[PDB]
Amino acid sequence: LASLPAPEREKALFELVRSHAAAVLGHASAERVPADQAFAELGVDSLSALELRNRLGAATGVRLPTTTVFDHPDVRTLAAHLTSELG
Amino acid sequence: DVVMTQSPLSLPVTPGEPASISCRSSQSLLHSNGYNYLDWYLQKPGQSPQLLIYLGSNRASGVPDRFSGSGSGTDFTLKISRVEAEDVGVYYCMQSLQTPRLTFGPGTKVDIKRTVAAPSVFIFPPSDEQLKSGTASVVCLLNNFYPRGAKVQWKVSGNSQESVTEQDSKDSTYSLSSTLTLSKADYEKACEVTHQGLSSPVTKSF
Amino acid sequence: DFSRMNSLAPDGRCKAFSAGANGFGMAEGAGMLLLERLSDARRNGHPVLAVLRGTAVNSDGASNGLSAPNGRAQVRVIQQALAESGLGPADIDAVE
Amino acid sequence: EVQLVQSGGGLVQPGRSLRLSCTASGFTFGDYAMSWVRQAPGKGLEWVGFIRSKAYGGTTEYAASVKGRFTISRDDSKSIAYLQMNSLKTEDTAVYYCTRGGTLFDYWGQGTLVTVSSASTKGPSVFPLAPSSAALGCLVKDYFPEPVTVSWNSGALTSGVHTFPAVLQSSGLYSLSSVVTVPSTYICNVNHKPSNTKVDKKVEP
Repeated sequence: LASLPAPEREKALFELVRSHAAAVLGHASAERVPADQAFAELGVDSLSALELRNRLGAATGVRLPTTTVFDHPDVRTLAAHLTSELG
Repeated sequence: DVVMTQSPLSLPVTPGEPASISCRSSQSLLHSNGYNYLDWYLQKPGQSPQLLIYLGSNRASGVPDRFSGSGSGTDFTLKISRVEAEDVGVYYCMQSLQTPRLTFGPGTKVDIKRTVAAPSVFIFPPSDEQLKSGTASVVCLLNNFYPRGAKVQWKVSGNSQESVTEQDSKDSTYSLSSTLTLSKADYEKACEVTHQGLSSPVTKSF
Repeated sequence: DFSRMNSLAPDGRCKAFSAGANGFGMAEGAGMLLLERLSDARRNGHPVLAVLRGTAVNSDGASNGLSAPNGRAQVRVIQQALAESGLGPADIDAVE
Repeated sequence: EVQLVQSGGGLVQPGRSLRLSCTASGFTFGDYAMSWVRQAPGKGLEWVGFIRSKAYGGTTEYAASVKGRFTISRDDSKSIAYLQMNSLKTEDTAVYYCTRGGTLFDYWGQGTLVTVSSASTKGPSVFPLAPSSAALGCLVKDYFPEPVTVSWNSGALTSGVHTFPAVLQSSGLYSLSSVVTVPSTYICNVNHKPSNTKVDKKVEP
């Protein structure tokens, strides 16, 4: 986890969430995944959502809610919530 | 003579429940052709009546087969198989053996059936600015009562009118407005109901 | 594969409508019915054990997942088979 | 398909003539005998009369209360059924219907609200309802004709609202009593469209 070293603690966590999203969706090209698209139009189903939240809770060491995919429908919203959940 | 054709009123029917409305007939309506000559009409509140069942048992097109029908030489029975929320209104026992049909029948008050409630007798003295305006209208309001089989007395009657709404949906009760239009002097000379929701009259005055 | 999205029970029991629900109690089996119209097995003398008044098929539509069930699509399959059989919510005594 | 849309509503005094037309579309007009039905507000129907088909010829039979007053005609080439009102009076204030048969009223027109009243178009005498100690209401005494909507809290409160039906006085006017039932300082507004008499009211016990 980034120790609030710079305001980039925001963009680095955003990129980390995007990387785990591109590794959970089967995107071999982890380059770009629609950020404005919801977690229901990108094929993020029960399996994808669960293992994505496990990846985020392991890399960032957090405890995401079970309904996190529904709480934050967008990768932008999920990244904002995770970066805001520091303390 | 005119055949007497009247259909029992106060018909409480609840959604998902089978009911049965019968009719009376003095002179036989089973004509020599072997077919009864009565009709079954439904006046939908706020819409036009509809042809349900003709010749005693034959049903019309457009209306679903839920309206089943039969009867004897004099006694008839419309077997409404089932009532849903749209099946509310006035059913008519119009016969068809003697034109003129000037009387369609008092009609049957088909109502969403529910247990008996307590009528809220609310006496309301008229406003004083009405009393200086030239009239006087004391209203004995009845709200949330079913069935509607009560009239409001005016003691200490004859100047009372009637005003009742039809049933609502989620509460399925009735509301009554007994308006006692009055004059100037007689204001300083009580209302009670006899609804089956209670037994003893409840006397409250202005 | 049913185990891969974690939709199964580690004991094989379909704990239906129970606090101990874990998922499917996946089993294997069969079942097969001989059907005929009610006024076709009575004139032929064939035994009549039960009658299917009405049936309906209704997709879940745009649910929250392929395997995810729809809460407002089952109501329409229970009511379509209900408005096709001529029966109602107060007529069915028990529901499998 | 079949339609029997009507036309010819209005507001008249006792003693003048009114028009009622029954538009026929979708069928052969000369086959069925056109009939006319009158519906008193909120209570029992009363039948007016019918004309027999010109193939039958026959006569025009009317109700006992409209002898020498109403006449009914029919035509195929232009396909309109007529109910002619002459020497109208108070009872004629009702919604008339056009029925598709002398004995079998299988179809039913939507209904024209024919009103024969002696009143004139003026604003209502909105008179409140001081609660005894409960429900709060307000009357709509003395208005004419009958378009009306009475809301509470200016269309904000909708639970417990009971828009009571029109009340027919002998003076030709109307009275409405919209009352809400909720423990408490409420607003009731009545809008008479023809006259633009928009009355707002505050009520206290």
